[PDB]
Amino acid sequence: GLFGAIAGFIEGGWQGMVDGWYGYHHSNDQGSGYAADKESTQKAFDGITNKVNSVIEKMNTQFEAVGKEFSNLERRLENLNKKMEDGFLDVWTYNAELLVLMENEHTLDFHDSNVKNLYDKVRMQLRDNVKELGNGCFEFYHKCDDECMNSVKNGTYDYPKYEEESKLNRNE
Amino acid sequence: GLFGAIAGFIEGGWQGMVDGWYGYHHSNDQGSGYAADKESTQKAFDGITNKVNSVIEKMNTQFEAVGKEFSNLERRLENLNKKMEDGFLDVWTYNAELLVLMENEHTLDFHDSNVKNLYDKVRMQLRDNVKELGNGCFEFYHKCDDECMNSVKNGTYDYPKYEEESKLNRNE
Amino acid sequence: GLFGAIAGFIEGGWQGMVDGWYGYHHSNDQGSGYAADKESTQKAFDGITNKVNSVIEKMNTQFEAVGKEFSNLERRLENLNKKMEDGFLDVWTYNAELLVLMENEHTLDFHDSNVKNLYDKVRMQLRDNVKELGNGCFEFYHKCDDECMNSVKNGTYDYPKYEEESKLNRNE
Amino acid sequence: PGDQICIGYHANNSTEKVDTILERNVTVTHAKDILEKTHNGKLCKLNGIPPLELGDCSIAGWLLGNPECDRLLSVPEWSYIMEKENPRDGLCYPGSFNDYEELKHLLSSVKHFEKVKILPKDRWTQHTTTGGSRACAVSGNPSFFRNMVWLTEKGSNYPVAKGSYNNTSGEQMLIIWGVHHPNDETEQRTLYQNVGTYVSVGTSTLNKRSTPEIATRPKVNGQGGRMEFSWTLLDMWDTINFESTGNLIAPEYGFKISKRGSSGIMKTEGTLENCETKCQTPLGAINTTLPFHNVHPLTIGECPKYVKSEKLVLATGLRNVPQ
Amino acid sequence: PGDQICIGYHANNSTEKVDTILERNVTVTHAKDILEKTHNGKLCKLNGIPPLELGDCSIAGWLLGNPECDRLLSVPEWSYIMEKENPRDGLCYPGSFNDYEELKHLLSSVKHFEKVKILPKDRWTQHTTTGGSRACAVSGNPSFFRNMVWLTEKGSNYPVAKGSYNNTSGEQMLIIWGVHHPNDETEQRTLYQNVGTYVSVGTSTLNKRSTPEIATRPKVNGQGGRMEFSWTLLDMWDTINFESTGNLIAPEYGFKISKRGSSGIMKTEGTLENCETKCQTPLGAINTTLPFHNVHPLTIGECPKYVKSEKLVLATGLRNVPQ
Amino acid sequence: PGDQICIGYHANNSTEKVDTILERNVTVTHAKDILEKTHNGKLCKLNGIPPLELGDCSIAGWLLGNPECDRLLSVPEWSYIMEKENPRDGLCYPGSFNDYEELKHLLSSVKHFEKVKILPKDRWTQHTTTGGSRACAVSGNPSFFRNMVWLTEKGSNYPVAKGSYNNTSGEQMLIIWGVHHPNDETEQRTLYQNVGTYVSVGTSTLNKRSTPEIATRPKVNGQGGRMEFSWTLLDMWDTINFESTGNLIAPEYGFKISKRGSSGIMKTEGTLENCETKCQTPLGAINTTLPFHNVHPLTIGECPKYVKSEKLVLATGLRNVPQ
Ligand SMILES: *[C@@H]1O[C@H](CO)[C@@H](O[C@@H]2O[C@H](CO)[C@@H](O)[C@H](O)[C@H]2NC(C)=O)[C@H](O)[C@H]1NC(C)=O
Ligand SMILES: *[C@@H]1O[C@H](CO)[C@@H](O[C@@H]2O[C@H](CO)[C@@H](O)[C@H](O)[C@H]2NC(C)=O)[C@H](O)[C@H]1NC(C)=O
Ligand SMILES: *[C@@H]1O[C@H](CO)[C@@H](O[C@@H]2O[C@H](CO)[C@@H](O)[C@H](O)[C@H]2NC(C)=O)[C@H](O)[C@H]1NC(C)=O
Ligand SMILES: *[C@@H]1O[C@H](CO)[C@@H](O)[C@H](O)[C@H]1NC(C)=O
Ligand SMILES: *[C@@H]1O[C@H](CO)[C@@H](O)[C@H](O)[C@H]1NC(C)=O
Ligand SMILES: *[C@@H]1O[C@H](CO)[C@@H](O)[C@H](O)[C@H]1NC(C)=O
Ligand SMILES: *[C@@H]1O[C@H](CO)[C@@H](O)[C@H](O)[C@H]1NC(C)=O
Ligand SMILES: *[C@@H]1O[C@H](CO)[C@@H](O)[C@H](O)[C@H]1NC(C)=O
Ligand SMILES: *[C@@H]1O[C@H](CO)[C@@H](O)[C@H](O)[C@H]1NC(C)=O
Repeated sequence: GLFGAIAGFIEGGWQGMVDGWYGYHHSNDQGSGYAADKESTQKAFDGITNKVNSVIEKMNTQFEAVGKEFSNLERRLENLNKKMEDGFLDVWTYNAELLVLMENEHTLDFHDSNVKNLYDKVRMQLRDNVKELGNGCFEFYHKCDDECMNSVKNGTYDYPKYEEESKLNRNE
Repeated sequence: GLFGAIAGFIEGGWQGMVDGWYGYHHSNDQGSGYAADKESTQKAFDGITNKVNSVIEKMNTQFEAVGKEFSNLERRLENLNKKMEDGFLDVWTYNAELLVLMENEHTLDFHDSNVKNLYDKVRMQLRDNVKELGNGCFEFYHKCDDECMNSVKNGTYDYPKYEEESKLNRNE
Repeated sequence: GLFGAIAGFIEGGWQGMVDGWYGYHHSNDQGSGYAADKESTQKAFDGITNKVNSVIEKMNTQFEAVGKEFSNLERRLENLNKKMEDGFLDVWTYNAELLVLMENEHTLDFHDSNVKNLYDKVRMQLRDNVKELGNGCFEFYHKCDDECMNSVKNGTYDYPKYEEESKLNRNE
Repeated sequence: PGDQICIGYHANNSTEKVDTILERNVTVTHAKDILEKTHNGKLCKLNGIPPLELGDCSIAGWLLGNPECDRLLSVPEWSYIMEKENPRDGLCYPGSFNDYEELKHLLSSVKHFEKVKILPKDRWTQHTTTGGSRACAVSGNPSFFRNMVWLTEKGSNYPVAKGSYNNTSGEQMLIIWGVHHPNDETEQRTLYQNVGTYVSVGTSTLNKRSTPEIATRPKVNGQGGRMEFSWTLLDMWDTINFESTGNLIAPEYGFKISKRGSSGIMKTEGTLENCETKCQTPLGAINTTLPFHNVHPLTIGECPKYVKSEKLVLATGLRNVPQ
Repeated sequence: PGDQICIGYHANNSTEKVDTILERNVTVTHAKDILEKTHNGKLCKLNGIPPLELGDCSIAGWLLGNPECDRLLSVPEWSYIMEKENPRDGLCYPGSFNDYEELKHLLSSVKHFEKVKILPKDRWTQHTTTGGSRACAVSGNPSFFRNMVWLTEKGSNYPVAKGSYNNTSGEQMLIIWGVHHPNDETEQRTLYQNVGTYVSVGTSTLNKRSTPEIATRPKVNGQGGRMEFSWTLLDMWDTINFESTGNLIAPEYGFKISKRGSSGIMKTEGTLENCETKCQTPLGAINTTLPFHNVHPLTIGECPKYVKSEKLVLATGLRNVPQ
Repeated sequence: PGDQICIGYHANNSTEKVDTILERNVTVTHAKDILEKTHNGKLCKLNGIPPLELGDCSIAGWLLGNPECDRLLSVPEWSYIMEKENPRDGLCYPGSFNDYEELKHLLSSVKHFEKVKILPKDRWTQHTTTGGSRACAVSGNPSFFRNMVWLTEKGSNYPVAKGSYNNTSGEQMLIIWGVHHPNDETEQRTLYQNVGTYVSVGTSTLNKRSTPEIATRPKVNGQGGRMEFSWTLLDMWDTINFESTGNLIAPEYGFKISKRGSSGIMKTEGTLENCETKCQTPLGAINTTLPFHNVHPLTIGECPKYVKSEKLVLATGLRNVPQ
């Protein structure tokens, strides 16, 4: 994928994450579990919804075939009519089939970007308070309880709060 | 955005940067201020200019309606003519409206990429001589005067020159 | 480029790498040399091949001009025929020329992404066992012989194996 | 080993495939098929309004009043017209219908007629009006098109035949007339007495004349002779004038366009069923919310847009990646 | 806390909106509207060349020389032709104009005529040429189409009428002629003396004959009779030959095509104003550098390309993000 | 300084250029030109089947049997027809050909005829059949179209001329006939004896009559008279009937459509060469695996798709970046 996250450095998807497209699996003393990222899933949902309305609405004034008849002395006109209606049919077939191929490519890359962006958001917040394992996971240099995990997930992780504790653990 | 910089890890735009699309705000002992990145702004300007000429030039041989008339015994031919001219009108409307939606998407992502690329360029040059704060800013581990700032901005920052001083400050 | 690797942080291409699109130049005690990355080159090759078949196959039912004749009392019909055939000709010219411009843009960015993804793959595997020089190169903090280089290249570099040796060298 | 947080993405048991530019046959978590491919196989009412089912009749057989088409003598408003590829019952007395396709085209914007007796038969007091043909036989006897009048000699006389109608109906009115081209002179004399005759039709805009043509032709339905029919749409307040020394097939009626709108003729061998629809095709009716369909290009009603495609599926979810 | 460098991007007070695929109504720092939506509401000269303003005349009224159209007897070169939807002054003597639309189509490539006296009236020494009609009355007196000659009986005689013209003008030449179809035999005899007449026209490629049609028709402009006009484009060095025993409406003139080029007929009720333009539409003139417009599909001159869109705005700047 | 691994990409000596959206004239390592721009400059056999080369003949000259076109009296199956823009040898006796373009259109689906003697000349026992014209002179003597029969007076008599043919050939059959329009009455009397004649043609669906037209016309090939030709496609098992008191130009032959298929008429002044092709254009033959071409829009055979483009090159490799 263009952004290198899906089927990339994050090797596989999570069957156990049922309530969204992107999210978290945490692991600490209290236990473990999956949780969807609400903000990024909804933003992706709004975009994709808009895309599927936009593709649909652009082909609302497509060419429509009208049934006409022609006599045996009107073969050139009949052929002209046939060429014209078939001509537009091929134009709109091409249009519909290409828009879909192109938008499918972009949709898959959009999702890939959203995962990568979510990873970078979490990474740029944790800094050197964690180890980056390279598989989409971060290992904490300080104990991160359930309320600490939720600050990571909702984007309010307090780096200065854990700086000194992490620094000590990482050094010794 | 696809590249995660604009309205992303760099949360907001700068009203105070008036002479370009992308650039710098520095802060040191001598003072502070905004400056556009000249190279990246011009490269974006050349691309966008080319895009707006390219979209315009591709619809130079669009279909043009010719005024014809038909008698009351030529209703099938009149309808054929009407269907044909309306048919091409809808094709070119679709073409013009879709090209614009698609190219607008790409333009916004292109700008996003250019910001991200500029950030990474600066980052990959400063290395561990700075702290990455996560908001688009780097905090120096050594004093960086006005002439030092300009070496960062024009891409000739001297990492080996500051290595030892930074190393000491970062450790103690 | 959109992904910032080609003509980007990796400043130039390698004339000396002849057997693929992307790859490695290593340098150690045993010597030096170029090697293509087989997996990423083949995946890019499959994609590009599919793209060139897809563009070709979408214009298989293009409009075809049929030679008709018209009398001097059939000028409106002749003009209608001319407008129709010329109309479709311009539609397919536009279609062919735009698809190519758009797909060329994407192809170049796809290659750029593939290089960047390959760089990040290697980076996320070596971690702090290496120095990131900023030019597409990694400098090892431990001796990396020919068999060590090949583990990097085929994606089975053993970080825990070199952790302690690297850690010591990086510190002193 | 310490505490961990991991970033990841959804996977499910989906087998949905999509194509992209770089890669075909891609499994995705969620997908939206945008192509309707199915129909009910039935001809239906369109918004509660039944089509006009011609049966074995052609448009010409209907409007002329071919006696095999009597069920169609008075018809209610329709949503579309069903006609067979090769209807048996058209011109029972053989001949032609000038600008027939143009007439059929007119019908695609017409949803109802009121048949108006514009030239009552009883008013032809100087000519015989009872004439028919074994070509249009009914119950083993010579008959004729119901909407038409065959003017012939009376008392070995055919005086100049003149009829006139002012369109005061309130709408444009379809009117049809014909000229008889006999097989031989014995046919000419015994029917019309006069030789070297003509048929003349005139409105404010139409001026049309025919001289009949006596010629030996292959028998069609037993007849060497031919009837050539023409038509016009007479404007409101315009007058049509007929004039003939022989060979005129006069209308008794006119078809006032009583309802206008988007309609059409559908070519089909099938029959109307007790079903309702918003979109009808020659293969059957479509009931879908999908934007595209591939059923048939020729549709009537509020229809999806037609494409030739076998498949149109948009990825909505992400790539579905094995656990 | 140490010294800092920050990477960022432009924001301004822009309220410009664009649409994209994933998101509509996006504010951007800079944008380029590529759709022209305005016109001056005026009919104008096109590159300094005025249109031909027909006024209340039709193309037919002009070329025949309907006496109500006398201002058009000699006209200079034009850039386009303005005609009303339903001009009052066309065929003042009622009838028809064969291949009239084809004639109008020819005009879209013609920018000037030279009217040439090809068959001087004075040369019809054996026929009367002064005949007119109250249908074409001028100052309460019978008159006639200025470009045409009504040949009638002289001394109770109508000998064979023959006229011939060799196109030596240097260009193709439009020529028009007509046949009179009278209301009755009294009209036939008093005008032409002969009965069972014909009109014959022949060039190297055209061979056209009419026999006149006497029929009772509704009065149009007071006349039951009709004049059926035809036309041809006579090639350089080709000869046209006229021949008639009665009912011929002869041209006195031919219209040599003196200038060719991209032109057209614009349907409008409006009038020419003292303004100049490079692109004219029926709603008014366009003056723009923009590539697209949505004013009207039917334009003349160097025009932008027409689309149905209400809006076409290209993002040029970036997303405009609140401080 | 320690051991190093570097990530990089291919560069070569390529000078291949492509255009993109953001940037034109981009050098890439590898590229695929998808536009065929070359042809062999020759007219060729199409799949081993030669075209029909009309030479100086028109389609009409061929089918009528203009004596200058005798090499075409019996022709084998063709792949396409080559005709010159302005062939010299068409209607040697001057006139016209009704629905000529429609006939030419029919030919684009026909690949072979069998010429069938449907109305042997010897069977016109009551009329002279030897008549010709200096307009169709052969070796300084009056001759005539080979496929046609000029019926004239015999023993100062022209009795009613009747001929009939039942299409039992197994296929649709092209049949042509004509009517002679003389210059003067002396021509009418000396050829046909009768005055006020007609030509009548009838099948089950066609009913066509002409009365000949005597008129002074400019001489074409020395003749003031004209022959007006018409045609029909007679259905299998249908009968054509001819009937005339004078002026009939009868066919002796019919052209049974013996082979159907995708074909066409190519306008060219060139001549067939000993070469083979799968795709032919008026400029020459194309031999390519490329999907598009810009040679000529009018092609015959298995052809690439035509576009107006000067260039269509797809990037396949990456940007080619200086060492
Ligand atoms: C045919 O009938 C009409 C209606 O009675 C006649 O009378 C007028 O025709 C005009 C035509 O536009 C109508 O709008 C009016 O309803 C009528 N006016 C008046 C004052 O009565 C018409 O003249 C008749 N035609 C002929 C030839 O007699
Ligand atoms: C009509 O006028 C022309 C011009 O005077 C006649 O003469 C020749 O016609 C050819 C036709 O292509 C012209 O190109 C030449 O200018 C003329 N040639 C010579 C030698 O004078 C033409 O013959 C006339 N037509 C008739 C029937 O008399
Ligand atoms: C013309 O010839 C045919 C063939 O001999 C005649 O006979 C029948 O015509 C039908 C028409 O559809 C053919 O299918 C058959 O081959 C024939 N049937 C039989 C039983 O012989 C046809 O009648 C002839 N036409 C005329 C007017 O005589
Ligand atoms: C984020 O999560 C924490 C931890 O559960 C919660 O207490 C807090 O209210 C949240 N803050 C925001 C800004 O949403
Ligand atoms: C870059 O900036 C420095 C600092 O102002 C200046 O002295 C130098 O000339 C510049 N060098 C280049 C390569 O542009
Ligand atoms: C990768 O490379 C190493 C070093 O040459 C080799 O021994 C090994 O077989 C390879 N392993 C895989 C998984 O391909
Ligand atoms: C697509 O891929 C599936 C497995 O994902 C494979 O079984 C199948 O052959 C492919 N389907 C088609 C119709 O090409
Ligand atoms: C677009 O967004 C603006 C605010 O940015 C909002 O006020 C407005 O309702 C929207 N405009 C339209 C026409 O949809
Ligand atoms: C394209 O660029 C080349 C150098 O890469 C330059 O020499 C040339 O002028 C350009 N070619 C064209 C035809 O624009």
